[PDB]
Amino acid sequence: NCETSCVQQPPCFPLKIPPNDPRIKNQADCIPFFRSCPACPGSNITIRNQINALTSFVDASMVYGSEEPLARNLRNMSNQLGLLAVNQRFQDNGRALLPFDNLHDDPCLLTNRSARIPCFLAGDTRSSEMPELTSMHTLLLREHNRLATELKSLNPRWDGERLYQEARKIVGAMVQIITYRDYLPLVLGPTAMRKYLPTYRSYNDSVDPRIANVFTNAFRYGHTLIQPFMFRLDNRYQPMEPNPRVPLSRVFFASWRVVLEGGIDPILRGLMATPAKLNRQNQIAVDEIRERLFEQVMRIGLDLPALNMQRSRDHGLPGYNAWRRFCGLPQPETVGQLGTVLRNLKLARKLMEQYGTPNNIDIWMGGVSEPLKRKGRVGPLLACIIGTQFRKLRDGDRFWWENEGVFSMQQRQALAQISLPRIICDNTGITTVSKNNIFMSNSYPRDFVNCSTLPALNLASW
Amino acid sequence: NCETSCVQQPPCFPLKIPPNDPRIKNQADCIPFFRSCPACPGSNITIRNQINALTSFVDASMVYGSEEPLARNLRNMSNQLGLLAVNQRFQDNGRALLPFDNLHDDPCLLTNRSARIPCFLAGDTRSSEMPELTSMHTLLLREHNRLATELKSLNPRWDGERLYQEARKIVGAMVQIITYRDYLPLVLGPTAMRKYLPTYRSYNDSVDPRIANVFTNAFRYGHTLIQPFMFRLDNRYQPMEPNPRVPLSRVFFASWRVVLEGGIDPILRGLMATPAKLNRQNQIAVDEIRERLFEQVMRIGLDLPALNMQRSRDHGLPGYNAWRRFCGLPQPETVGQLGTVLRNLKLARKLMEQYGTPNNIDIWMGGVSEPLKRKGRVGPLLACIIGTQFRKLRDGDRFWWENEGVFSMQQRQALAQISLPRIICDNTGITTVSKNNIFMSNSYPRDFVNCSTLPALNLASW
Amino acid sequence: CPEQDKYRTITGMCNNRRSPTLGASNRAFVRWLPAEYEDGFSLPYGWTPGVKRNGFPVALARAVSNEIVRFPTDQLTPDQERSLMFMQWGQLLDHDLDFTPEPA
Amino acid sequence: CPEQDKYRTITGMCNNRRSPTLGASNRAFVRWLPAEYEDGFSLPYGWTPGVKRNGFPVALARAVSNEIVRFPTDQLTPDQERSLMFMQWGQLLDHDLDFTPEPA
Ligand code: HEM
Ligand code: HEM
Ligand SMILES: *[C@@H]1O[C@H](CO)[C@@H](O[C@@H]2O[C@H](CO)[C@@H](O)[C@H](O)[C@H]2NC(C)=O)[C@H](O)[C@H]1NC(C)=O
Ligand SMILES: *[C@@H]1O[C@H](CO)[C@@H](O[C@@H]2O[C@H](CO)[C@@H](O)[C@H](O)[C@H]2NC(C)=O)[C@H](O)[C@H]1NC(C)=O
Ligand SMILES: *[C@@H]1O[C@H](CO)[C@@H](O[C@@H]2O[C@H](CO)[C@@H](O)[C@H](O)[C@H]2NC(C)=O)[C@H](O)[C@H]1NC(C)=O
Ligand SMILES: *[C@@H]1O[C@H](CO)[C@@H](O[C@@H]2O[C@H](CO)[C@@H](O)[C@H](O)[C@H]2NC(C)=O)[C@H](O)[C@H]1NC(C)=O
Ligand SMILES: *[C@@H]1O[C@H](CO)[C@@H](O[C@@H]2O[C@H](CO)[C@@H](O)[C@H](O)[C@H]2NC(C)=O)[C@H](O)[C@H]1NC(C)=O
Ligand SMILES: *[C@H]1O[C@H](CO)[C@@H](O[C@@H]2O[C@H](CO)[C@@H](O)[C@H](O)[C@H]2NC(C)=O)[C@H](O)[C@H]1NC(C)=O
Ligand SMILES: [Ca+2]
Ligand SMILES: [Ca+2]
Repeated sequence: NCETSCVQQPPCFPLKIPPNDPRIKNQADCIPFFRSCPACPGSNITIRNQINALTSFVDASMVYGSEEPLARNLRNMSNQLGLLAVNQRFQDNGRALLPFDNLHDDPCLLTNRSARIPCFLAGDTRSSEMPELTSMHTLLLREHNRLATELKSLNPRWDGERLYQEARKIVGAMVQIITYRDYLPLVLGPTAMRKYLPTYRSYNDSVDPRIANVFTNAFRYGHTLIQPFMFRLDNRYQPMEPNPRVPLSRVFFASWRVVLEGGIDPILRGLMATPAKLNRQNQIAVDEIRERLFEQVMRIGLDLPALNMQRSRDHGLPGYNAWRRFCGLPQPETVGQLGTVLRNLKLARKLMEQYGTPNNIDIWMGGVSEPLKRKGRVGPLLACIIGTQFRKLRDGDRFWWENEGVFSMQQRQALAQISLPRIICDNTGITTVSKNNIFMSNSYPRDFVNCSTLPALNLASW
Repeated sequence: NCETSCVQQPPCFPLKIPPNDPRIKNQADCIPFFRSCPACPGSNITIRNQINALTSFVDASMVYGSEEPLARNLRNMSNQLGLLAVNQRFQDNGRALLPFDNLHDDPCLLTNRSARIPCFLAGDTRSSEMPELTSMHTLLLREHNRLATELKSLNPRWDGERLYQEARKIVGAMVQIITYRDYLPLVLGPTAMRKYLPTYRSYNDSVDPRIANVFTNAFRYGHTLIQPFMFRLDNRYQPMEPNPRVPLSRVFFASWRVVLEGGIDPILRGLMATPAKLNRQNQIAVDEIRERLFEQVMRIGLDLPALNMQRSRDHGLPGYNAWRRFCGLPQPETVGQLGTVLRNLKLARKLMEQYGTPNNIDIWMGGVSEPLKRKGRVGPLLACIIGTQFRKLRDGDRFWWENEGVFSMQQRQALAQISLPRIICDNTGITTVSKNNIFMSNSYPRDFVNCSTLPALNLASW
Repeated sequence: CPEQDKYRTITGMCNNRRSPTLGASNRAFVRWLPAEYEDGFSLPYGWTPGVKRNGFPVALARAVSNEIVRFPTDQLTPDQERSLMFMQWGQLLDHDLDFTPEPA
Repeated sequence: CPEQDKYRTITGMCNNRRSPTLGASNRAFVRWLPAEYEDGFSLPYGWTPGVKRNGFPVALARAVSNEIVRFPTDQLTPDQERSLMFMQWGQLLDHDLDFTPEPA
């Protein structure tokens, strides 16, 4: 049991501990870590590789599913209405809520032992990690219910699947089109953007749309953005005093909070009007996840950063230089070469105490610790690395919204003017969303707007 | 069993015949095919890849071996004399022959029920294919027992492993140096070479030294170089008389031919005096190997170029427009475009009916049918495809003689004086040899020189 | 793969026509650089003790977090130009793209 | 992986001090372009019938060998610029780089 033993054997590969750990005061203790399932059971002559359970393509997998069984498991088929399945036992206020996974080991049952809330049932196996992730799966869920209900108004004679599939496309676009129009530019960087992501042109039959085993690590650059609290705001956009700011340690897996604690908006309203923590070389990851990752549920509490560094190892990714090399980027050989590259005489200095040579830094550290891109939120390595994967994901993909055969010229026009705030206004119960680039806006009075000064989708062409 | 059987069933993947075969006149027959062994038996997510038993390095594996039970078994371990084990009892003219293999299904024995000449044991499992191929293995077997010797003359206290190991180096070195200098540039072009083999700055720990699945098929371009018979000449270089030209068919797996019919010399040379075959779109490959491949040892004789395309489907390689694209070259998507490319309306209209789309033609096909490159003998596909693999074995091999820590400067100096002709001089009974760039001089009044007009080594420098 | 598609497949299968398997479900990860294990084939560096990566010992994960990452949770700097939904699209997006199974 | 090799390995286990397995013996092939199978992961393109490669019926290999390969052995053409030793180093070379097994 690698959630309970500390023996370095089989399935396990445990995080042992330094004798001078703030938290863990026993050298015989660890942090519970299993190993990523191989692509070929039975090492012989094939180098081990891990597997991707989900789909590369930017499909709205997290909504719909990844495999046949679960997909059909997530729908109302006691109808031809073409809808997603939703909770028959609890309501938002009137709005839907996700169904409940049926697990023999429910962990969201562990937050509150005095409330029956198992965890939501979604496209993804981890919709409950955080109550806000869930708020999103609950929002996009609403749109393929909203849209199918509306698509039934225009094309009445449409079947049940047609009504659902077609709805699917409308959402896969909502996600794709934001990621690419309102997310990359910003994680990305005005400069890196014109390189990793030039403008669309056609579809490359020959573009590995597959997601690379590194991005699996390089995309975790995000952990550095988390805030140690879960913020709920009313709809005077003020501290929602059931209780407005809760430590992130006592929310992990807590659906109860979502269902009994006030609904999905008070959350959505915090994601929008409270700043995102910013990464600095002095402030990498906050403790609520460095020492309190899942405890209200697990044995001892985990160290994300640390958990990131070991998969590093379990998924035989090479280090911070192969990568650097791998991206026409110079490769620091020395503390000075480093101090210079990083623009840090300290960090570089510190990284070298840990690692002998940069040749050996686990990606995540070198990645989250290089200086931020000009107007970005990522450095060149990640930058390069991260954009080099969203590029293929675009040209690779046969069902890219902008590909010739998918969405007619009008549909396209239409699609082009959707926005995430409008999605948020359409299916939530809030009235003043954020103005453009919610990824960017975040102050109340101002760097926001009302929900009418907002366009609308037009299904007139569908 | 796939030799005696035609079902489409597992180990097998047979070659159905067509309506109007020349050799094979019955639509219920097939030339046999055992498919290639997977890297993961019992996989359902792994994309099928095949194994490579050998070493990609230009180590001299075919002489030394690539597995270490084998290997130990080729050295003679009685003395401390570092030495390749020789034929216990059946020798040349007092010059070594290869050992004998111990095999449960010795094909080379099926050639002359009467004589006992089994397959020769050595580096590669298939050195008995052509008596003209075994002969080289002998020659390399030789320089090894020889260098070892003379080194024993320049350094005594030097043990066995060391006298052999040093000798082994000297060899893989000869084969490297001679393949990068006097063979490749004639089998690739001048240019290709300037686009593929730039000079050797140094070794790159980040170059992928392994063998590409495709090269596997691209290297068989040479199948078009082969000549209908086996020529063996007398010390005067004319028509040699046990019997001059033996058709390539009574030679497959013909060890007796070497032992009994008349030395390694008569072939080793005459190999040296006979113009290689020349490829052209009206003489792709021939019947001696189209319709007689291994037939005195098999049930029906394979069709070479056919196992080739079929071996290609096996590997699961992409067609001719992918690689056309992988290399930076144009991708004709029309018969019209096709002639433009292989300057041959006639074959384009041909290829196009075989295959519908130029995009589905087998690399072999596409490969071999491209016009030869100027001064070379490979298409722009194959030049690219052969030029790049070679570029990497060199740059991704820490044991390439030119690396700066393998052999000393000093060592290297005479080391670049080694020429095959001398190799085939010191080790054989032959006097008069063909001049520098053995590969490029068929002619014989002169197109040859004597054995004094050729330098030697300087183990001195050892 | 069909002879012709309005909608995507769920397991993401015939997307690409030459390699039906590309960017699909319960399929292997791609490799942009050869793997770097201790064995050479299948054992995480940071596995045997006494094993070194390139010439140096291998750090400990709980070890470097302790050093490079631990920061006084109250010195937090709020990124004034980005909003918390920016991080959420991050998690959600990631979840659309990858997942790597353990063996419960 | 050892320190100061004066000589090579044999199986090639450690040329790449970083990916030791690399270039080695009895490890699998590399693929510079995805694999194209008829199911997408393991069935020869010409395996099941009526299965088209990419809108076209997979042509028989005996037949391609016949229609474009065939020739009147009598019209051979001596490569006057190169000798066999050239076609015989091809092998000595192949024979040192690759080899893929079948099962008896
Ligand atoms: C906020 C933006 C985030 C991004 C972009 C992100 C990204 C990633 C990615 C890509 C993975 C590996 C994916 C896989 O193969 O399974 C990962 C792992 C993980 N994340 Fe997140 N993550 C974020 C937030 C969080 C949060 C909020 C938590 C904690 C509440 C967290 C907990 C974890 C855990 C437990 C793992 C597994 C660690 C391991 O096995 O190595 N993540 N995340
Ligand atoms: C002369 C230069 C030659 C070159 C460069 C060459 C190259 C190739 C290559 C690369 C392969 C596959 C390698 C492997 O997977 O192990 C192959 C297969 C084969 N070759 Fe050649 N070869 C040559 C000569 C010959 C000759 C002269 C013969 C017969 C006289 C021959 C008979 C075969 C056979 C029977 C196969 C197996 C067919 C299959 O299933 O793929 N080769 N050779
Ligand atoms: C399937 O769809 C139905 C209809 O939208 C869902 O809700 C019920 O629908 C019927 C008829 O349309 C109404 O009379 C009921 O009042 C509806 N629900 C309730 C609680 O009153 C139904 O819930 C859907 N299936 C799932 C699993 O949610
Ligand atoms: C060693 O070879 C590698 C590959 O041939 C070179 O690495 C590539 O460099 C380009 C820049 O032109 C990068 O965009 C690629 O991502 C790199 N790939 C890899 C695998 O490294 C490398 O530059 C060469 N090293 C030297 C010192 O010349
Ligand atoms: C091992 O080396 C010996 C030494 O050359 C090989 O042949 C013997 O050589 C000695 C010279 O010291 C002769 O006096 C013997 O007569 C040779 N052997 C025979 C059978 O006469 C020996 O052949 C080598 N081992 C193998 C397996 O070839
Ligand atoms: C089969 O192999 C044998 C092996 O010696 C060849 O041997 C010939 O045998 C005859 C009679 O037994 C001798 O008169 C010849 O002198 C041998 N050959 C030579 C060059 O001397 C034999 O020719 C081969 N072919 C057949 C069809 O048996
Ligand atoms: C589709 O993408 C591939 C890869 O991004 C492009 O092909 C590459 O072109 C370079 C330039 O000569 C070659 O060196 C690479 O080897 C190619 N890769 C492959 C996989 O072939 C291709 O040009 C793109 N096609 C189009 C029409 O944009
Ligand atoms: C788990 O859920 C129960 C029920 O929602 C929580 O207790 C509730 O507390 C609120 C606020 O103080 C009261 O309005 C409810 O009436 C309480 N429930 C009951 C059954 O009386 C409980 O606090 C939650 N767990 C924790 C640790 O707070
Ligand atoms: Ca997906
Ligand atoms: Ca070799």
